[PDB]
Amino acid sequence: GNMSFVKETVDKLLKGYDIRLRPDFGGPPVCVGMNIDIASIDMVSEVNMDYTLTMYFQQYWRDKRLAYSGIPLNLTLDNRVADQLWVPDTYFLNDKKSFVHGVTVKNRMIRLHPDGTVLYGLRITTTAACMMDLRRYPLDEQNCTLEIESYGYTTDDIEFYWRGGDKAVTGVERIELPQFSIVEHRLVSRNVVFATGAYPRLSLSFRLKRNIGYFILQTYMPSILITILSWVSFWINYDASAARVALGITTVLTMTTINTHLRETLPKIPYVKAIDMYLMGCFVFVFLALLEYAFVNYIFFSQPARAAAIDRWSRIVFPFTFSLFNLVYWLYYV
Amino acid sequence: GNMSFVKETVDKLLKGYDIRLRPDFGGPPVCVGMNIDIASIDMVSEVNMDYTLTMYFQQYWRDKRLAYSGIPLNLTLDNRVADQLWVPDTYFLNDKKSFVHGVTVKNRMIRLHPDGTVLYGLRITTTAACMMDLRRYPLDEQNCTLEIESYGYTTDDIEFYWRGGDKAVTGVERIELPQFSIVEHRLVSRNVVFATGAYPRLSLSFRLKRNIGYFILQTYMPSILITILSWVSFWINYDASAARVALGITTVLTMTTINTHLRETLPKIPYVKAIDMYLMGCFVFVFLALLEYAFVNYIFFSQPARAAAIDRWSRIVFPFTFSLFNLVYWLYYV
Amino acid sequence: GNMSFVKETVDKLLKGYDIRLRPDFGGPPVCVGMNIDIASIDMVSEVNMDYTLTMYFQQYWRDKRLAYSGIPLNLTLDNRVADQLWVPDTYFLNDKKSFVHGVTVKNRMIRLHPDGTVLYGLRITTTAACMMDLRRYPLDEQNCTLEIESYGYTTDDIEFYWRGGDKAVTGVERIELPQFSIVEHRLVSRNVVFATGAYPRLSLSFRLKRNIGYFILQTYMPSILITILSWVSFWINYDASAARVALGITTVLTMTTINTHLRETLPKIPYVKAIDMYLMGCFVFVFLALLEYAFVNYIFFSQPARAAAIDRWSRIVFPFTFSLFNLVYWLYYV
Amino acid sequence: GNMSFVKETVDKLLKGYDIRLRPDFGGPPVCVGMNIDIASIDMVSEVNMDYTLTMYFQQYWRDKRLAYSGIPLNLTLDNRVADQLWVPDTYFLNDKKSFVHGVTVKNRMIRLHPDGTVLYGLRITTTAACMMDLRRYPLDEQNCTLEIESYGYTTDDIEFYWRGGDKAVTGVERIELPQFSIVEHRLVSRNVVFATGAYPRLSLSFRLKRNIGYFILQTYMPSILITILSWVSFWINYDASAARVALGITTVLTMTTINTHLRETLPKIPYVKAIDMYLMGCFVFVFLALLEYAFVNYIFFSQPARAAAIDRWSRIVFPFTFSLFNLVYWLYYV
Amino acid sequence: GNMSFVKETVDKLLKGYDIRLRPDFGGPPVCVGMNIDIASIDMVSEVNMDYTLTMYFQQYWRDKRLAYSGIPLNLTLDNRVADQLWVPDTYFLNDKKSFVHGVTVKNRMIRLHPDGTVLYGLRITTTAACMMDLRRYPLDEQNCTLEIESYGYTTDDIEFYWRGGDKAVTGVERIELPQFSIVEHRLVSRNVVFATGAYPRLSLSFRLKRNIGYFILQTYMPSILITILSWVSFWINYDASAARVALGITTVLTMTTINTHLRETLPKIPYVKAIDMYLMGCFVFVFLALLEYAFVNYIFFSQPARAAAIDRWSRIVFPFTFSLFNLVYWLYYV
Ligand SMILES: *[C@@H]1O[C@H](CO)[C@@H](O[C@@H]2O[C@H](CO)[C@@H](O[C@@H]3O[C@H](CO[C@H]4O[C@H](CO)[C@@H](O)[C@H](O)[C@@H]4O)[C@@H](O)[C@H](O[C@H]4O[C@H](CO)[C@@H](O)[C@H](O)[C@@H]4O)[C@@H]3O)[C@H](O)[C@H]2NC(C)=O)[C@H](O)[C@H]1NC(C)=O
Ligand SMILES: *[C@@H]1O[C@H](CO)[C@@H](O[C@@H]2O[C@H](CO)[C@@H](O[C@@H]3O[C@H](CO[C@H]4O[C@H](CO)[C@@H](O)[C@H](O)[C@@H]4O)[C@@H](O)[C@H](O[C@H]4O[C@H](CO)[C@@H](O)[C@H](O)[C@@H]4O)[C@@H]3O)[C@H](O)[C@H]2NC(C)=O)[C@H](O)[C@H]1NC(C)=O
Ligand SMILES: *[C@@H]1O[C@H](CO)[C@@H](O[C@@H]2O[C@H](CO)[C@@H](O[C@@H]3O[C@H](CO[C@H]4O[C@H](CO)[C@@H](O)[C@H](O)[C@@H]4O)[C@@H](O)[C@H](O[C@H]4O[C@H](CO)[C@@H](O)[C@H](O)[C@@H]4O)[C@@H]3O)[C@H](O)[C@H]2NC(C)=O)[C@H](O)[C@H]1NC(C)=O
Ligand SMILES: *[C@@H]1O[C@H](CO)[C@@H](O[C@@H]2O[C@H](CO)[C@@H](O[C@@H]3O[C@H](CO[C@H]4O[C@H](CO)[C@@H](O)[C@H](O)[C@@H]4O)[C@@H](O)[C@H](O[C@H]4O[C@H](CO)[C@@H](O)[C@H](O)[C@@H]4O)[C@@H]3O)[C@H](O)[C@H]2NC(C)=O)[C@H](O)[C@H]1NC(C)=O
Ligand SMILES: *[C@@H]1O[C@H](CO)[C@@H](O[C@@H]2O[C@H](CO)[C@@H](O[C@@H]3O[C@H](CO[C@H]4O[C@H](CO)[C@@H](O)[C@H](O)[C@@H]4O)[C@@H](O)[C@H](O[C@H]4O[C@H](CO)[C@@H](O)[C@H](O)[C@@H]4O)[C@@H]3O)[C@H](O)[C@H]2NC(C)=O)[C@H](O)[C@H]1NC(C)=O
Ligand SMILES: *[C@@H]1O[C@H](CO)[C@@H](O[C@@H]2O[C@H](CO)[C@@H](O)[C@H](O)[C@H]2NC(C)=O)[C@H](O)[C@H]1NC(C)=O
Ligand SMILES: *[C@@H]1O[C@H](CO)[C@@H](O)[C@H](O)[C@H]1NC(C)=O
Ligand SMILES: *[C@@H]1O[C@H](CO)[C@@H](O)[C@H](O)[C@H]1NC(C)=O
Ligand SMILES: *[C@@H]1O[C@H](CO)[C@@H](O)[C@H](O)[C@H]1NC(C)=O
Repeated sequence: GNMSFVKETVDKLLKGYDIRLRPDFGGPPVCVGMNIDIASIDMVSEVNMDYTLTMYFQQYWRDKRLAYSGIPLNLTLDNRVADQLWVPDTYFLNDKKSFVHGVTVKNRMIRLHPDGTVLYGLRITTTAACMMDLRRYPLDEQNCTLEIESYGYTTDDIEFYWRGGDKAVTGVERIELPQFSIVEHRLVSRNVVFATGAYPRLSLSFRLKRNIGYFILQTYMPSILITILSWVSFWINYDASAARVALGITTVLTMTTINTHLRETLPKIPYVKAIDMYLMGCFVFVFLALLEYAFVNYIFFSQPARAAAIDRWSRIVFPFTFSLFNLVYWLYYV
Repeated sequence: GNMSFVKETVDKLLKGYDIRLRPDFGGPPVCVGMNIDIASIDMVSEVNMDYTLTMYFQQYWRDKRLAYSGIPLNLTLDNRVADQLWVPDTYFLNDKKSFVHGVTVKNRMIRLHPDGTVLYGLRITTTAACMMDLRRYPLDEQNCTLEIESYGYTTDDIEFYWRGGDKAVTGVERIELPQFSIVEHRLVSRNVVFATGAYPRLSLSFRLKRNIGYFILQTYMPSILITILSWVSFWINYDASAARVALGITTVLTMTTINTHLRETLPKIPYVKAIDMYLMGCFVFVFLALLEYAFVNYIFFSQPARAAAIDRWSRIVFPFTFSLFNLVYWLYYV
Repeated sequence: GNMSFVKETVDKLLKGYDIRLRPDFGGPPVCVGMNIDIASIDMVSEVNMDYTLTMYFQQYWRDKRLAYSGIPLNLTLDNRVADQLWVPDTYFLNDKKSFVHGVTVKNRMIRLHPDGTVLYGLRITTTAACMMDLRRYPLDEQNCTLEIESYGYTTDDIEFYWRGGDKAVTGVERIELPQFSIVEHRLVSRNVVFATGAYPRLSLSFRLKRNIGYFILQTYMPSILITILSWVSFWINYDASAARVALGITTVLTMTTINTHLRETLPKIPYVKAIDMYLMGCFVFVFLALLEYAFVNYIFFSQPARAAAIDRWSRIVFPFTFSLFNLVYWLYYV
Repeated sequence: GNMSFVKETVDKLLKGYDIRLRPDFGGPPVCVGMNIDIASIDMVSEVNMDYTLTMYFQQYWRDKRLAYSGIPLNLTLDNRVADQLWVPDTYFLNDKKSFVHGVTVKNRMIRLHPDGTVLYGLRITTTAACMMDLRRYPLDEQNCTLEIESYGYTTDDIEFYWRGGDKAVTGVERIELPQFSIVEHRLVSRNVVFATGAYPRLSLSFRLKRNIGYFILQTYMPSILITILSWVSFWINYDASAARVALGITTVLTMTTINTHLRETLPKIPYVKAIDMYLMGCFVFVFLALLEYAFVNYIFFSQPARAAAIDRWSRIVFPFTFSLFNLVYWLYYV
Repeated sequence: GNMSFVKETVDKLLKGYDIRLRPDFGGPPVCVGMNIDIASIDMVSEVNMDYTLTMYFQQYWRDKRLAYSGIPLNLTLDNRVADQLWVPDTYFLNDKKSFVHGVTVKNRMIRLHPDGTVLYGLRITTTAACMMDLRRYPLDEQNCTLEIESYGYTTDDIEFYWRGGDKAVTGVERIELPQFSIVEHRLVSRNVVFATGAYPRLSLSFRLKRNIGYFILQTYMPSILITILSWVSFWINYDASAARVALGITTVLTMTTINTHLRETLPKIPYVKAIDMYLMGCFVFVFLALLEYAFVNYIFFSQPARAAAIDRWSRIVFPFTFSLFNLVYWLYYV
C-alpha cells in the first residue's frame, strides 16, 4: 500500500547484501527446486544432431538475508533488480547455443516472499545437442535429453531437486512435432562425481518416435513400383530384344534417379541406414533382372527351350525373392 | 519556452522515482492500451513454421508519479529516458527471435502528458511460430497468431486492452504477401489462468489463404499432361512392341523425375499432403497403363481378338477413371 | 589553440547540456540537412525481396547551445562524445536489418563548428526491403527505395531537407551490380500526415533494370533448340514408328528436365512469370507435336494420303505457330 | 562460517589490487597450468576446413596479491568478480569464431585458495580452422589442432604448461562424430620465437580417420554396377543395333547423372579427389565400351568374322582392364 | 621494477589525459605506422563477391602526453586500458562485416615505451568486398584489395605509412587457398581527396589466379566426351534409323543434363561466362549433328548417293569444326 515504505524495506534488504556470497554460506547446502514449462519444441535436425527447445525455466530457493516482515504481499519485483541478487549458477550441459529473449524486455522474473523464499523465472530458447543413432532410420526412435547442472558449486554448497516431482515439467502434451511424436518424458535427479567432487544433476529426457507414413508413401512405394515394373520384361517375347533392353535399362535409370534425388533431399548423415539398405536391395534386384534377361538373350539362339524355361522360372523367382527380402527387411527393422 | 524550467521539472519527476514500483502499486491494476501498426510481413517459412513481422508497438497508460504542471506541451523525451521510467513487462508468447531496430538510434519513443499519461513506442521485428496443418496444402488456409502477455505481473496488477477497439491494429491492407493473401484479422482480449494465476492476453490473429495459380501452372498441369501422354500407347498397334514399351517407360521416368524435383523444390515438410496424393495417383495411373500394355502383349499371341478388345476397352476406361479420380480429389480438397 | 584550453571549452559546452531536450525547444523546428555517399549496393535478393546497402550518412544541423568562440578550428571529436550530445532520431522505414560498423572503432564522426553547427556521420550497412513485381521477370524493371524519417518528432519540431539539392547523394555512378544496371535515382522530400500529426520524410529511390543476356543464352535458347528438335519427327518415315516415338518422348523428357532445373535455379517466388509462361508454351508445343505424330500413326493405315497430308501440313503449321507464339510473347513483354 | 568476516577478507584482497599489472610484475614469469575437458566435437566441415569444439578451459596459477589466511575454505566466488582480478591473455591461434555460453549465467568460475592460488574456468564453444588435403578423400586422414598462445605477454612474463602431465586433457573418448573416428590426440608445449620475442605455446592435436562404408554403399557400388551393365552389350548379337545403342547410351546417361549428383552431394571443395578419379575412370570405361560397339557395327558389314572376334575379345578385356584399374585405385589410395 | 611505483606512474599518466584530443592536437599531423600479419584467408565467394581474412593489425605511433620516465622496461597493459587512451579512427573501406575476436579476453594489446611510443594490436577477422569479374571464368584472375583509411581525421591531422616498408605485411606465403594461388601482393600509401579534404589511404592488394585442373577434369572433359559420342551416329548404317535417332537425342539429353547440373553447381553469378559459352558451343554442335542426320534421313530415299556422300563428309567436317572451335576458344582465354 505504501510505495515509500516498500521501497525502504527493499533498500534495507539490499543494503549489506553481498551477491558474491551464496545464501547460507558456510552452512548446509541450499536446496533449489526447478520447474520447466516447455512452450514448444522448435525443430529437430539430424544433420546437426540437435533440437531447439523453448521453455520457461524457474528456480526456487530460500535466502535468509532476503527475509522481510511487515509486508504480507508477495513482491514480484521488476526484472532489472535481478542483477542485485545471488542466483544459482545453473546451466545446461549440452546446449550448443542458448539465449534469453529480450523483447520488449528481458524475459526474466524475480519474486520475493516474506519467509525469504525467492522464485526466479526465465524464458529460454536453447539448441540442445542430441546424438542420434540412425541405423534404423526412418524407423528410428530417438531419446533426446536436456541436462541441468551447477557450474561452480558442489553438492556440499547446493543441491538440485525437481519441484513438483513428475509434475514439475509441463507442456509436453501440447508439443506439436510435424515429423515426430513424443512418446514419454522422464525426469531424473542425481549427482555426478567429477574428480573435483560431487555436483547436482537434473535430466529431462524425451523419447521421440518418428512418423513413417510420409516415408512409406514418398520413398518406399516408388522403389517398390519400379521393382515391380522391372518384372514386365519377363512377359515379353524374346525376339523383341529392343523393347526388353529399353525397359530394363530405363527402369535402372529411374531407380538411379530416385535414389540420388532422395539422397539429395534426405539429410547428409554419412553412414548406413535402413532406407539405404532397402534402396540398394531394390537396385540389386532390378540389376539382376537385367542380367538375367541378358543371359536369356545370350543362350537364346543355341537353346531356345532352356531360355524360355529360364524366363518362366524367373517370372516366379524374382517376385518371390523380392517378397522374401521385403519380409526379412520389415521383420528386422520392426 | 524556458529549457531550464523543463529540465528542473524532469529532474524533479525522476528524483525519488522507483522503477521497481508499478504505477498505483498496491492498488487497482493499471490498464494498458496497446496498438500495433504493422509495416509489412516479411516471410512465411513453412519449413520452420513461422512468420516474420515488423510493427510499431505502442503502449499507453497512466503513471501518477510522472504528472507535472505548468507545461501544457507534451514532453517527447529521448529514448534513453525509457531506461529510467517504468514500463510494462510485455512479451510475445509465440516468438522465436525478436529484436528492436536501433539505427540510427534505438527506435524507441517516450511521450509524457501533463496528466501523467505515458506513451511508449517501439519498432519491433519478430519471427512468430505458427503451426501449420499442411494436409490440404497448397489448397490450404492457415491461421497464424500473435500472442501478447505480461511475463511477471498478473491481472491483479496490470490489465491489457486494445486502445481503439478494433481500430487498434492498422496496416493490414498494406501487407502485401506475394504467396498468401490476407483474409481476416481478429483482435482478442482475454485472460488466461495458469497455475500461478490470471494473466491478461491480447491475441492478434490473421487467416491467410494460399494462392494456387503457381501450383496449377507449374505442378498439376505437367502431371496431367504426362498422364495424358501415357495414354498414347493405346492408339498403337501391338506389333510396335518397342514403341509402346519405350513410350510407357519414358512416361513413367518423366513422372518420377517431375515428382522428385517437385518434392525437392517444395518445402521438405515431412508428411503426406494433397499434392503428394495427386502425384501418386497419376504415377499409379501410368503404372497401370504400362502394366495393361504388358498384359495385352502377353495374351495377344493366344487370343489376339481378346487382346485387341482389352486395348480398345482401356482406350476409354483410362480417361474415365482419371476423370473420376480428379473429381474425387478436387471435391475432397475444396 | 592550447590543448588544455580546448579541453576546458569542450567540457564547458558539455556542462549543463541536456541530451533529452532538442535544440530550439518550444520554438522553431530544427532543420536537419542530410547527405548520403553510397559505397556499394551489395546484393539485390528477389527471394527475400530486399537489398543490402552500405553508405555514409551525414546529418548537418545548427545548434545554438553548442556555439563556441575563440577557437578558429572546427573541432573533430571522438565518436565516444556523440553519446553526450543530442542527435535527430533518424531511422529508415523499411530496413529489415541495419547496423553500423564498429571496426576498429565505431564508424561515427562528430564535428563541431564555431557557429554552433554540428556534422554527424555514420557508416551504415542496411538491408532495406524492396517489394518486387516479377510478372515480367526476367525482363522486369524494379524500383527499390530507401525511406528516411524522424521517429518521435513531428514537422512542428524537426524538418528534413537534402543538403546539396539533387547532388546531396553521391557515388551512385560507382555502384556495380552483377545483374542490374542503375538507370536513375531520385530524391524526394515531403511530409506524411500520420495519426500523430505530420512527419518529415526523405525518399531516395533507384530504378534497376535487369540484365537479359544471361537468361537469353541460358533459358530461352535451349528451349528453342528442343522445340526445333521436336519438329525433326516430321521429316521422318512414319513406318519406323519406334524412332519417332523415342524422339518425341525424349524431347518431352528433356524439356521437363530443363524446366524443373530452371525452377530449381531460379528464385522460388510462387506466382506467374514470363519465363514460366515461355517454358510452358514450349512444353505445350512439344506435347502437341507428339500428339500429332501419334494421331498420324493411328490413322496411317486407313488412308496414307490423308496421313501424309496431315504430316506435311504440320511441318508448316508448327514452325509457323511457334513463330507466332514467340512474336506474341516478345511483344507483350517488351 | 562468518559471512561478514569473509566479505571483509574478500574486500581486503581486492583492496588496491591492480588488474593492469600481472602477478610478480617485473619479476619471474608467472607459470600458468592449463586443463581442457572436452565436452563434444560438434562438426567437421570440409567446405570451410573448420571444426567446432566445446570444452571447459581451466587456468591454474598463483598471485601473491590474492593470498588470504585464517579462512580454511576455498573461496568459490561469483563470476562477476572475475572482472576485478587478473587473468592470463590466453587465446586460440586459429579460432574463426568462439564464444562463452551465458545461460543461465556466463559459465565462468573463480576459485581462490589460501596460498594465493587461483583457478579460473570457462565453458567455450569455438570454431577452429583445420586445413585439409582431401586428395585421398574419402580415404583421407586429417590432423586438426587447437593452438593456445598469449596475445600480449612473452615468455619473460608468463609460461604456459600442461597441468597434470598428459592427463591435462580429458573427454577424448566421449567425443562422438558421425563421420570420423578419433585415432590419437597429442599435447605439445613449447615456445615460439617471433620478431618481438618468445611466446609460450600449447597445442592439442587430433588425428581423425574418415569412415569409408557409407561411400562404398552409396557411390562406388552404383558405378561398378553401371560399368558391369555397360559390359552387357558385349553378349548381345550385333544384329540388334538399336538394342546395343540404347544400352550403351543409356548407361552413359546414367553414369553422367550419378556423377553429377554425387559431385553436388559431396563437399564443394574445388580440386581433384580420389572419388573424382574413380568416377572419371568408370566414365572412360563406358565411353570405351560404346566406342567399341560403334567400331564393331561399322566394320560388321565388311568382315563379320573380325567384328565377332573384336566383340569376344572385348568380353574378356573390359572386365580385365576394369579390374586392373580398380586394383591400381585401391592400391595407390590405400 | 616496482609494482607500486609503476601503478603511480600509470595513474599520473592517465591523470587529466583527454581521449577526445588527438596527440599534438592542432599541430603537426601524427604519423601512424601500420603492420598487418595475415593468419589465413578463409574463403572467396563469387556469389557474395567477398573474401574472408583474419589478421593481426598493429598500429604504431607516439603520444607525448603518455611519455613516462624512470622505467627503462617497456610496459604492456590489459586491453581494457585501451578504453582510456587515444587510438586512431582507422577502418577498412571495403569491408562488409568485421569483428574483433574476444575469446578469452578481447584479442587486444596495448604496449607503451619510455619515449611515449604506443603499439596497439588487434586480431581482426573481416569479410572484405572484392568486385570479381568472371567473364573469363574459370580461367580468370582476380585482384582483391583491402583499403585502410581514417574516418574523421584528415591528412592535416594524421598520416598513414607502412612500418617496415614492403616487410610491413607478413604471412602472405603461409596463406593456403585450395581454390586459388597467390601470385603477388602490393602495398600503396596514397592520399584521397574527398569533398571534406585529403585522407590517408593504405591499400593492400592481392592478385589471385584460379586453379583450373578441377574444372578440366570435372567440367570440360565430360562435355568433350559427349561431343565425341555424338559423332558415333556418323559410323552407323543409315538403315538403322531408330538407333541413330536414339543416340542423337540421348546425347542431346545428356548434354542438357550436365549443363543444368553445372549451372546448379556453379555460382549463381548471373552474366555470361567462358564456361557457359563453351557448353553452349558443345550443345550447338550436338544439335547440329542431330539436325544433319535428320536431313540425311529425309533426303536418303530420293538421292541415296548424296546421302552417303553427306554422311561420309560429316565424319570429318564435325570433328574438324569442333577442333577449330576448341582451338579458337582455348587461344582466346589463354
Ligand atoms: C534416455 O536414456 C537415458 C539413459 O542414457 C535415460 O536416463 C536413465 O533413466 C533411468 C530410469 O529410467 C535412470 O535410472 C535411475 O537411476 C537413478 C540413479 O541411480 C544411481 O544412483 C543410485 C544411488 O542413488 C545407485 O544405486 C545407482 O547404481 C546409480 O549410480 C536411480 O535412483 C533410479 O532408481 C529408481 O528406479 C529404480 C528402478 O529402475 C527403483 O528401484 C528406484 O527405487 C527408483 O525409483 C533409476 O535406477 C538412469 O540413471 C538414467 N540415466 C542417467 C545417465 O542418469 C532416459 O530416461 C532415456 N529417455 C527416456 C525418455 O526414457
Ligand atoms: C485462429 O485460431 C484462434 C484460436 O486458436 C482464433 O482465436 C479465437 O477467436 C475467437 C473469436 O473469433 C475467440 O472467441 C472469443 O473469445 C472472447 C473471450 O472469451 C473469454 O472471455 C469471456 C469474457 O470476456 C468469457 O465469457 C469466455 O468464457 C472466455 O473466458 C469472447 O469475449 C468472445 O465473445 C464473442 O462471441 C460471443 C459468442 O461466441 C458473443 O456472445 C460475444 O458478444 C462476442 O462477440 C469470443 O467468444 C476465441 O477465444 C479465440 N481463441 C482463443 C483460444 O482464445 C482466431 O480467431 C483464428 N483466426 C481467425 C482469423 O479467426
Ligand atoms: C519509385 O516509386 C516512387 C513512388 O512510389 C517514386 O517516388 C515519387 O517520385 C515522384 C517524382 O518523380 C514524386 O512526385 C513529386 O512529389 C512531390 C511531393 O508532393 C507532395 O507534397 C507536396 C508538398 O511538399 C504537396 O503539394 C503534394 O500534393 C504532395 O502531397 C512534389 O513536390 C513534386 O512536384 C514537383 O514536380 C511536379 C512534376 O512532377 C511539378 O508539377 C511540381 O511543381 C514540382 O516541381 C512531385 O509531384 C512522388 O511524390 C514520389 N512518391 C512519393 C511517395 O513521394 C520514385 O521516383 C520511383 N523511383 C524512380 C527511380 O523513379
Ligand atoms: C599434427 O601435426 C603437428 C605438426 O604440424 C604435430 O605436432 C608435432 O608433434 C611433435 C611430437 O609428436 C612435436 O615434436 C616435439 O617438439 C617439441 C618442441 O621442440 C622444440 O624444443 C626442443 C627441446 O625441447 C628442441 O629440440 C626443438 O628443436 C624445438 O626447439 C620437443 O620438445 C619434443 O621433444 C620430445 O621428443 C623428443 C624426441 O623426438 C625427445 O628427445 C624429447 O625429450 C621430447 O620427448 C618433440 O620433438 C612437434 O613440435 C609438433 N609440431 C609443432 C609445430 O609443434 C601433431 O602431432 C600432429 N597430430 C597428430 C595427431 O600427431
Ligand atoms: C589491383 O588494382 C589496383 C588499382 O585498381 C592496383 O593498385 C595500384 O597500385 C599501383 C602500384 O602497384 C599504384 O601506383 C602507385 O601509386 C603511388 C601513389 O600515387 C599517388 O601519389 C603520387 C605521389 O606520391 C602522385 O604522383 C600520384 O598522382 C598519386 O596521387 C605512386 O607513388 C607510385 O609511383 C611509383 O611507381 C611508379 C610506377 O608504377 C613510378 O613511375 C614512380 O616513380 C614510383 O616509383 C605508383 O604510381 C596505384 O595508385 C594503385 N591504384 C589504386 C587505384 O590504388 C593494385 O596494385 C592491383 N593489385 C595488385 C595485386 O597489383
Ligand atoms: C570549418 O567550417 C566552416 C563552415 O563550414 C568552413 O567554411 C567553409 O569553407 C569552404 C571551403 O573549404 C567554403 O566553400 C564554404 O563556403 C565555407 N563555409 C562557411 C560557412 O564559411 C571551413 O572551411 C571549415 N574549416 C575547417 C578547417 O574544417
Ligand atoms: C529559466 O528559469 C531559470 C530558473 O528559474 C531562470 O534562472 C532563468 O532566468 C529562466 N530563463 C528564462 C529565459 O525564462
Ligand atoms: C596552455 O595550457 C597549459 C596547461 O594548462 C598552461 O600551463 C599554459 O599556461 C597555457 N598557455 C596559454 C598561453 O594559455
Ligand atoms: C563476524 O563478523 C562480524 C563483522 O566483521 C564481527 O562483528 C563478528 O565479531 C564476527 N564474529 C566472529 C565469531 O568472527
